[PDB]
Amino acid sequence: PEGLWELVDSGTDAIAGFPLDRGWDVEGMYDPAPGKTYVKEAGFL
Amino acid sequence: WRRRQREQSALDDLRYKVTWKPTAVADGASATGTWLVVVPESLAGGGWPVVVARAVDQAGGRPVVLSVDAADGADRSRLGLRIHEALGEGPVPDAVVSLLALDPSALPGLPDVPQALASTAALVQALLDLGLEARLWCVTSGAVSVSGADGPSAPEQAAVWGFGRVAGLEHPHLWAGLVDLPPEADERTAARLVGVLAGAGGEDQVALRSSGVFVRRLVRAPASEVPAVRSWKPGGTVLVTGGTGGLGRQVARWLARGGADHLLLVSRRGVDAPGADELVDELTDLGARVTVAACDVADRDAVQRLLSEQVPSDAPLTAVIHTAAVLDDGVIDSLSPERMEQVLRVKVGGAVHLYELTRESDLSAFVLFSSFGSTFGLPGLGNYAPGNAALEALAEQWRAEGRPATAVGWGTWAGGRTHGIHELEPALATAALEQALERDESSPVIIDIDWERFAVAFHAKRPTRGFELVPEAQAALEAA
Amino acid sequence: RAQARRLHTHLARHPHPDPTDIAHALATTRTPHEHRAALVTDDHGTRGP
Ligand SMILES: Nc1ncnc2c1ncn2[C@@H]1O[C@H](COP(=O)(O)OP(=O)(O)O)[C@@H](O)[C@H]1OP(=O)(O)O
Repeated sequence: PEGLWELVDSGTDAIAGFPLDRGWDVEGMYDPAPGKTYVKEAGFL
Repeated sequence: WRRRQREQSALDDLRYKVTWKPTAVADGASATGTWLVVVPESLAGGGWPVVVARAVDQAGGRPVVLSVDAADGADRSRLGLRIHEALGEGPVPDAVVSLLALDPSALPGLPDVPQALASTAALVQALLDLGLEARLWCVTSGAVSVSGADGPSAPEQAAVWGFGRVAGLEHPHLWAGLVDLPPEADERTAARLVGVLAGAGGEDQVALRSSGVFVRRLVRAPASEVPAVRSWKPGGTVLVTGGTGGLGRQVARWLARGGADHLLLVSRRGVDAPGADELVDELTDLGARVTVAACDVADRDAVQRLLSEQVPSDAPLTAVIHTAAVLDDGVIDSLSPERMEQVLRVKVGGAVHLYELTRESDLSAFVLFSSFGSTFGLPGLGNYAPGNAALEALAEQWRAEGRPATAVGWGTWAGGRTHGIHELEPALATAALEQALERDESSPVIIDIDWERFAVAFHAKRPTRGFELVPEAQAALEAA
Repeated sequence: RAQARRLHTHLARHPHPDPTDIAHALATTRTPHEHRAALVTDDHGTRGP
């Protein structure tokens, strides 16, 4: 929780690129229609 | 049909690229003993030096601020005297932190060498001279681009990164790694910096940004599924530096074999080269208008007059392939600023001069021939890597400016790395470049590897986690 | 070892904590696991090292 407090108080934006070790075809599943998505970053653990 | 399919399979089986995997912010540890921070005096007390000094202060370590004059950083012996007298009357340092790469300036007297690379070379070989056992870390600002959100990467710190990558594989104990930093200095970023610096190891090549922390890895990027666009058409004049050589010969004959209007070969010797007549005979056999030139591309005036007088008026310049440089092999001990100057005079000076003389004529493409040593680093390639590494950063700078540049990384063409990487056949390499050209890949890596031997040998030379996203690399590592 | 390092870092960022309170918290409010260690000293100059 102290990590949460120092994160939110500092105003840090904790959004970064998609994980690469999860087996996702991250280079292929990005398209800014049929079955793709137009976002390449979100909050991830 | 079957021939084309088998060729495409075998060609996509040897495609690679480099990416920046995000990773979780490590818990880190506490700084122990005393850490020796070396800084350029041009910065003085500005941003990063004061902040990282404070960061190591509250991390439990003892800072040692060592301001260095701009001229002093070049010489290894003078830097040895400076580091010895600064470190005198005290305990030996546990680790060394180098902010020397933060200086954005060139070396006076040797104008085509950055102060960053020369300072880094001086520091490493000075620490070799002093016999210190302290692990070395070098921090850079804006040296690499982890994502499209980043700005273009500068050439100097990219050369530093290449030099560090090659150096680490032959001095594992001294060289720990590199840590890129964002443009501005912040307390939280410096806290994370000292945290990763105090870590055990393994994360040699990392970068820090506002979003998080990233680590450099290598991935396969096969071109089978990528659609094509803006197909390759060598119309007009096409300039090829170092045409008389081997790589120049291969790329010239590849250009001629299909849709070549005019091939302007440039070399220091040109006609006098051993096989210029024999080469140009077969090259003009394919209906190519060949005018081999005899001039150095390093000097600005020579290229300036060559782009005016030797260019046909019936064929404007479209493509500019840059595959010329001197092979000045040298071990880390024997490296000196003059060798770096003569190598960078051609590897970087020619390319940047050719680029700058453009912006008045549209170019279809601007190819640069980096080596796989920049991506990997090999023993003995101390002087070879930095120019190759700077070539990519020049490429991203040019795409940021909005020109069609490419920084193709090459293995060993079939024409001193017999272990690991195999010799690429000429036709396969040419086809790989052909398919990469229209796909607008900013940094392909066309190299053939037998991971049965390459991965285990590379790990034995230095353990690393760069080759983790390649499944063959993981199979080879866990096999042993 | 990780527990010791974490406790050291936590104690570094604290203005003069009471050692007996730390002893009570460590003894009572934490599970006794298998691999154990103890620090017994009557001066607040050796616990850090
Ligand atoms: N400063 C420079 N300006 C122009 N061409 C240069 C150059 N330095 C090297 N080259 C070319 O770079 C080419 C390199 O051929 P090489 O076999 O030595 O290395 P490589 O294997 O990469 O082609 C040479 O043909 C050389 O042209 P000369 O034969 O005329 O020397």
